[PDB]
Amino acid sequence: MQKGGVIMDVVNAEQARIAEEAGAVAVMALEAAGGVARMANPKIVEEVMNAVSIPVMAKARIGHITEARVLEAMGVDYIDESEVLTPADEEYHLRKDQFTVPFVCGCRNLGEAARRIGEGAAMLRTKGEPGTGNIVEAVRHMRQVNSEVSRLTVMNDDEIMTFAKDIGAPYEILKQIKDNGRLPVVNFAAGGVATPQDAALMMELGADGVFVGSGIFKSEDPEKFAKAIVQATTHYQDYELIGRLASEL
Amino acid sequence: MQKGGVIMDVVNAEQARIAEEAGAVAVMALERAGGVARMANPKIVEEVMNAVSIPVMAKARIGHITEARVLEAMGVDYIDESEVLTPADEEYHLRKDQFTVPFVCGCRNLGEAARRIGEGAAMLRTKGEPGTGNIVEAVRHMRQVNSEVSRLTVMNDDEIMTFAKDIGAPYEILKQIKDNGRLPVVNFAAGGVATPQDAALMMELGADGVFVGSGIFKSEDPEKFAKAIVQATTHYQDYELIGRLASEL
Amino acid sequence: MQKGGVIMDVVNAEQARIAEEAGAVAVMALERAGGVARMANPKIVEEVMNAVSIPVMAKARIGHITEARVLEAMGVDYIDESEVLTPADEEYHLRKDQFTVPFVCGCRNLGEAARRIGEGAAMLRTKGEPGTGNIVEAVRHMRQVNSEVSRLTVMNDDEIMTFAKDIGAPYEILKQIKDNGRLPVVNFAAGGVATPQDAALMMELGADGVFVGSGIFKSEDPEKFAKAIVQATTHYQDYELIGRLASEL
Amino acid sequence: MQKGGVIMDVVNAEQARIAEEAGAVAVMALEAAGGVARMANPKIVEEVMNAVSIPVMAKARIGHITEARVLEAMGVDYIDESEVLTPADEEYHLRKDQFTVPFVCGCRNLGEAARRIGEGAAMLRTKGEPGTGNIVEAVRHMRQVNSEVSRLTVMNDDEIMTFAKDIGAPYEILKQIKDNGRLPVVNFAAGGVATPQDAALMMELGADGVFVGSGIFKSEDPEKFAKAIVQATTHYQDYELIGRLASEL
Amino acid sequence: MQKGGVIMDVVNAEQARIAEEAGAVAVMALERAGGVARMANPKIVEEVMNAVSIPVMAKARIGHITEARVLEAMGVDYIDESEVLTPADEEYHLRKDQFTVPFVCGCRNLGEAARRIGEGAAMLRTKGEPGTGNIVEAVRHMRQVNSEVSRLTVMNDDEIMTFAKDIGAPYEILKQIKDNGRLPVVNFAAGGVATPQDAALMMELGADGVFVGSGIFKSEDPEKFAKAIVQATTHYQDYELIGRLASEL
Ligand SMILES: [Cl-]
Ligand SMILES: [Cl-]
Repeated sequence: MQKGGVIMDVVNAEQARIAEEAGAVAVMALEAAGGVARMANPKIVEEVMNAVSIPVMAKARIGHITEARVLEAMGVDYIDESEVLTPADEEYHLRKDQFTVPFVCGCRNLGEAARRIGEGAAMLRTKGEPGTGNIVEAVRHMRQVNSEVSRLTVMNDDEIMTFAKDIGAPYEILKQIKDNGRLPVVNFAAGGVATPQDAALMMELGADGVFVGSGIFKSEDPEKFAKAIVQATTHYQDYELIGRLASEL
Repeated sequence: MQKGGVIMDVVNAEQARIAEEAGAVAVMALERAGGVARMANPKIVEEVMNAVSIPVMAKARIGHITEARVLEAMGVDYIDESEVLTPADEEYHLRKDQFTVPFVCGCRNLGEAARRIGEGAAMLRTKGEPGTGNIVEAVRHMRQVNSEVSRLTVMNDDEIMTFAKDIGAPYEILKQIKDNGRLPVVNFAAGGVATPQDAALMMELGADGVFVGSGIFKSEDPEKFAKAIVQATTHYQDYELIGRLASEL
Repeated sequence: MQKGGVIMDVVNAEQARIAEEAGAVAVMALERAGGVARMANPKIVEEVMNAVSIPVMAKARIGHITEARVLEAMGVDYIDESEVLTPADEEYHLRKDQFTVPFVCGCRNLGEAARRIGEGAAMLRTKGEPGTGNIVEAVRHMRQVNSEVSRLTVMNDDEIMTFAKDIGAPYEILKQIKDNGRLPVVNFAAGGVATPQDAALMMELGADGVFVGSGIFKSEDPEKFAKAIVQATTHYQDYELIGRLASEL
Repeated sequence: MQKGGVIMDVVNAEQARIAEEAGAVAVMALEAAGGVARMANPKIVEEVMNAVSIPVMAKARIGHITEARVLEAMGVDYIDESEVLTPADEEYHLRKDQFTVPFVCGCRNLGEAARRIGEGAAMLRTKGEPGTGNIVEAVRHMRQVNSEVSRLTVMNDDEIMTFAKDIGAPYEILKQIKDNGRLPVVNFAAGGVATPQDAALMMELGADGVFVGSGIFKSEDPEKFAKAIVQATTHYQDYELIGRLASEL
Repeated sequence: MQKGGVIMDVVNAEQARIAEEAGAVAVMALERAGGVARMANPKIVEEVMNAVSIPVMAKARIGHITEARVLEAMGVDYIDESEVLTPADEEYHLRKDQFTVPFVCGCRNLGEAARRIGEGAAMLRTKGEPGTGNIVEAVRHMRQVNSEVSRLTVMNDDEIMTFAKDIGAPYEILKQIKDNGRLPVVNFAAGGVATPQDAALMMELGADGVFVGSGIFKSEDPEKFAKAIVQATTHYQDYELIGRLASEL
């Protein structure tokens, strides 16, 4: 879809323009801790869409059918059934396959990833620890999903079903993963990316892109931090450029 | 009995008038950690009744026979044996069949629903989490009741009795539910409805109506907010109209 | 329905004739650690029916619809869904209301009694400890049912529902028991009756009749023993006659 | 496949001929308690196949690839990955989809049934308690599978995935069951069928046929018992004929 | 090192000759609740060596340095530090790298396999359940080792050390296994092989050979049975030939 890029969380049109100028592959509209966290007001989403030409994403509460249907009616590119917001259903997720708009979901293991894909998700990402600035949770989630997938690619067929039963995964999804040799969708790194070295590390661990952001607007030079993150996600093994960019922050 | 409507909590005559002008099917008279919560003063109920022509409802403490009989003598349309008030009897509910006025009660599963119906309740609603603005508990209760009813409609006869024994439901009530194919009374959504998307979501889950709290008057434009809630409860699948209405809140 | 009588377990035509001559109100056809206990062969039931003019009863495994339907097609008077046989369904009993022949079931408390009645049982009896000769369990079950019924007859209405919820009884059945002032069906004593004093004691506790096992034919004079059991079940307070009859055993 | 019939376990050519004369839809070749229970000698299977024209089945140890491949090379119609035999793999079942011969497996719940179907089973049956003559286990397994399937046919889509996760079932199998309205394969009753009334009961509970046998050869008139079981499996609601046939055993 | 062969347990010269005539790649000298199991008498080992030209193996107690050194001085080809004998050291195994003769050891997982290899073992085999005739434990051990090796071959480098730390394996041994892509020594199947189908199944699971116990001589035709075992271990996918050979046993 949009592999190799950086996704930023914007709060107005100015931050969206700064993101487009920095080289972000997509934007995420959002309005922070306390109370109930619901979807953003449609005016903010419409402003974010009118501000940039890059695809704009919006978050919806888990299991909230109406929020996702409203974001779909608005013409949003992708919808993020985000656990960042206060969930709406603590038992059942959205049946994203019944939707026209593609969906991105969070996961921490191959079981969660397979359950989200079977529910109709088009894109995946790590849950991480959003708002903490700590990359350890995203690292753990990425490494767990990748190790389980590597096991599944070289697992004996006779042992696949049991494996699913042990991790709560749909059998057909695991068979598809084994036949294709990798995840059928892209898996991004989200929650915890604070420095461009964090984005480079997540891309070195085998991520298909960086999803976290929001904090880039808090720096003394927000545009500089955004450009540094975007340039560190791409060509993540050029350490000299990474150090040079980090020196100017 | 008047399914598909919106019921609002009012505290004075002005709120009752505003709710009537918004298009609410009925009103609920209320007074206000909060100490002991009892029934409202009869003067406030009389004011609410004289303010609007729509049916007026009043809350009574659980198991408080005298409060309910007084509200019946006052001429209220429906009485809510509401757990939101400090209960008066923590072991037995009132014998609603021995009353002349209809009753609405809260429930979280088919067992509680059947226990309330067997006692003579004329209406049901989810308990939810009142005052929290989170529709999680209402969603959970509605889904649980709907799932147990779906079980009961297509269940073998030999397995009905034990089912009642396992859920504390009256046997004849469960047999009637199986024979009719649905609940004998309407089931509304209550506690947690914060946005028009929440009302549309509760109606999408199969509710027969929504109960709005006092937060509807907390908006900058309470009249517009109440109108949006009403217009979203009706035609709950028109997601474009829901998004348009929410853009103005 | 024929209250105050004695029911005897017979295995052939001679035993049925001897029980008829003793004055038993009905007979029970039987075949025999004992492996699996199923219904008796239809030939033995037909022999028992052709041997005596009194009503003949046959036992069926719990939840075994086919055994009960076969016994109904054979023309049996009553069917005993007896736990003394190896049960066929350990979760659900047969829907006795959907049958044409009346049923007698075992019970140890008002909850089991009400569950059996709600399923359509026409008669009740204590489970006891069959084959032990000890009337302890029959006494216990009879006293428990009588105590719970005495509670229910003089209990407040508001406390009925919870009571059902606490004992697994159908609400309408408990309401009917409260309104009528007694059990809707007769309750017999079964399992443990060894001496005529045991039958007189079960009748003193408020039973509507006694079920005699196979030990009645184990005496040196089986006819005299059966006659003593019958003469003690009737006029159970004539202690001098009971002692006289027991002196000859 | 072969719905409505009775399957018998034969040990030689004479019992297979008696089964074919009785009206069995298929035969099961077998050679009993103690030690290790493996597949039968190929000579016995070849004799059973040469004795009758009805399809012949053979049992293989669970997870034993070579035993099933040998039975497939022999030209056996169906293979029974039977838990009756001492298992060969206590973790992983055979991938029956990779086979040409159709497979029949045992199950006790919708989870096991879905795991067996996803593994490539063409036919199902209850595990029961083989060799005990007690129908209670088959009754429990049949009722559990049927109740879970009835739930699944009327379950909300948004709740399906979670349901699978709760029972360890493949998501696609459950979706297929919901879309078709029933199990995609036939579900037979096995283990415990001792009397023709047991077969009639299993068919009244919603089974697609009777699978248990073996014991029919132990009666005084084995041919008579076999004919009675075959006639009771078909037209299971003719209770008069069932009683007549049972009277002659 | 001589992969794909069959190793047989012999007790005299006649058994060694019969095993050689059957086509076994090597022989195992043995003597016999059974008290204490020690190494065999040197006279029996010398007899077995003089009887056949194939390589002869002898078992030694675990950690018994002197037994192994004596067997080395006797001129044995391979030594089996077999747990089937009563161990002499329950804490430490012998330093096989300090010996001149090659060693074969038992294992149940990659941890035990790596611990044995690091100590200098030249060959591996499953522990199984010797004397039971049940291939369950051999299947389990083989599948566990194969699964852990499949994990290790496609595992990230950063995750290797911890993996060793979590399984008690030497780090350099695991690195060598990852670099070579397979085990550094052959892994045989042992303990539980009862039928030629069992040998074919162990070879299908990826074993490098089978260890036959003493039951091969318990058949009515021991020579035919041993020939069938050998002919099934080789070309283990020719299921028609396996069935034909088994038909004669
Ligand atoms: Cl917070
Ligand atoms: Cl045994």
